[PDB]
Amino acid sequence: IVIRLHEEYFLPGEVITEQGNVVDHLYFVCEGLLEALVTKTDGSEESVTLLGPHTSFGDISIICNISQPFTVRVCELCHLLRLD
Amino acid sequence: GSNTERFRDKMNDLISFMNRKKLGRDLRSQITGHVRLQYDSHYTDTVMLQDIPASIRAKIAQLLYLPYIKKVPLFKGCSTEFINQ
Amino acid sequence: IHPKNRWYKAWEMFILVWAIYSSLFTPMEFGFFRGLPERLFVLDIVGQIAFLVDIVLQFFVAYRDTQTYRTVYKPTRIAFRYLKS
Repeated sequence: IVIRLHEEYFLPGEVITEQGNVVDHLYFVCEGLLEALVTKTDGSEESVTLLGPHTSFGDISIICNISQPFTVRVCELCHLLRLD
Repeated sequence: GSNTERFRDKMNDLISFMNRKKLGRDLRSQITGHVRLQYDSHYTDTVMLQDIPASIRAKIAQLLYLPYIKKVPLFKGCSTEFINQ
Repeated sequence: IHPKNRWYKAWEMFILVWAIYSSLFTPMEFGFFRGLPERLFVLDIVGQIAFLVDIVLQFFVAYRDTQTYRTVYKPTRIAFRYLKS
């Protein structure tokens, strides 16, 4: 998995993964902080987890074989490693 | 230089090649139109749009191409989530 | 204060004008004048006070780090960088 990886930097305000669309790349967080966000059935977005250190998201979609449980938007400049 | 220079260079070389052999004005027209299209800003759009993460490209696509793909009859699955996919 | 603040930008333009004037005038004061005629007192005084005001504002303006690309607001760190450079 390491020999096939790429890094990327996202400025605040961006969205890395939307809950609606299926995952195609899962991102391992190595620096920065970012927030997990399930589209709330109330008509809003609420807040779940603040994934800052040595954490990944999108894998649970690759295991459950369903759509992304949470939309994930950035918080600050984050050094993310990405695998398809 | 600039793209307006690459166009003119390629066209000058063609013109040399074509008039050297006395080809013909109709194929001259086809040739000129062809080079005109591949030497404009429109023929590199998919080329530069290769490094934008994907997230922003997603919004550019959903802002530009959405009505075109939505107006096709084949796609009557009615799931606009499937359509945005 | 972050650098993108409007008033800091206007002050930066003002201090740029004063810096241009001082850079153009200092060789001419050094060469053609030994001492100065008394008619040029207030000019030098106000120039020096303007650059002292520049020194303080600078003691307080924040910046952006280069290695981490994260903006740094640590007042001790901005003071240390200003002392260093």
